[PDB]
Amino acid sequence: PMFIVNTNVPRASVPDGFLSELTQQLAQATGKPPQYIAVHVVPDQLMAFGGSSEPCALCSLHSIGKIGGAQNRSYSKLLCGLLAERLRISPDRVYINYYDMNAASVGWNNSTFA
Amino acid sequence: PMFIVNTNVPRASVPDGFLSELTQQLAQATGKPPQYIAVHVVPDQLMAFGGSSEPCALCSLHSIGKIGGAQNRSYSKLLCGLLAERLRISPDRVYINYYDMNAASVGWNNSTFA
Amino acid sequence: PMFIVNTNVPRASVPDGFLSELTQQLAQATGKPPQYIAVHVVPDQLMAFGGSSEPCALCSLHSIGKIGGAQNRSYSKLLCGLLAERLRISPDRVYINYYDMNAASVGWNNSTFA
Repeated sequence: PMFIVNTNVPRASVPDGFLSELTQQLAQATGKPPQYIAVHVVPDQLMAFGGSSEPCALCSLHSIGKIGGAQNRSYSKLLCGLLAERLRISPDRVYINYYDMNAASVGWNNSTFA
Repeated sequence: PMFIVNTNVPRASVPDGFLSELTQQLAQATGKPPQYIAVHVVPDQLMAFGGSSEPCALCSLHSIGKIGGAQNRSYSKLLCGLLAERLRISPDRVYINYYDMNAASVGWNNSTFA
Repeated sequence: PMFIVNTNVPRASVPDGFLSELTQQLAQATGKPPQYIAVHVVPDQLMAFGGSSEPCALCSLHSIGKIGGAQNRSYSKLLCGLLAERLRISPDRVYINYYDMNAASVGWNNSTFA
């Protein structure tokens, strides 16, 4: 899975160990070994949520499988809990787009997950 | 909801108020309360459009409702005028990807819209 | 075609000519007019891959056609090749998402393709 977080929160508020924690949490959550998990955090973004520049985040989770109505509902719970606790962002100022990638459409090591 | 602009134009030339203006124009355009609208602007990006480095833009629009062939045509006129006027970007140097999102695949406030 | 590269490699390591290089080679690989291909590179990113912070890349290739099982496979060799050769990233620490874009859902110059 690939998890990306874009936020207007300044880099300095991102705690030491945040990428480590997202990896471990997401691995336990999707059931995938952590080795396949990529994490990208982008701090200091311009962005606005209701024409308001209060702390917010726009995230996305891509995965070959493990995406679904029930599943995504659990992930919002997990992910929004972390941004709240770790970065102090209100959950209702957080959007997370979920993507169910087809294996043939993910290139990895000079080829794709055929 | 969810509008992103990646551009090589300098940060110093993105007008203050650009985010609010986008917020308002999109609210009108999509008939979605401005409150549901999130906007992200990324200036100073490396990027190139047709081999060339003159100002260019790569945007994407994600909305649960309101996406579709004819509508997208209007979104393009609206978005191209805005970038051309506010950022001095030429309309032929702009791509905008449109994404109709299923409510189950969008998380907000500890849950998803399904 | 639009190609984005997100990597933790320092900006100072992106060789001059990299964007032209990618433009040239993608045009050839996809056989599409180079004047139509945008390239976006983003260095110095907070990324983790398999829990590690060693060099890695999260890329994307959006294209109206020219995308499918086999081609994605060759795009990967070519792309992972370039990245390894210029940015010294190991191909097994590179993910590339392929998005077969639907014309009508891509905006450019005040309208949409098809």
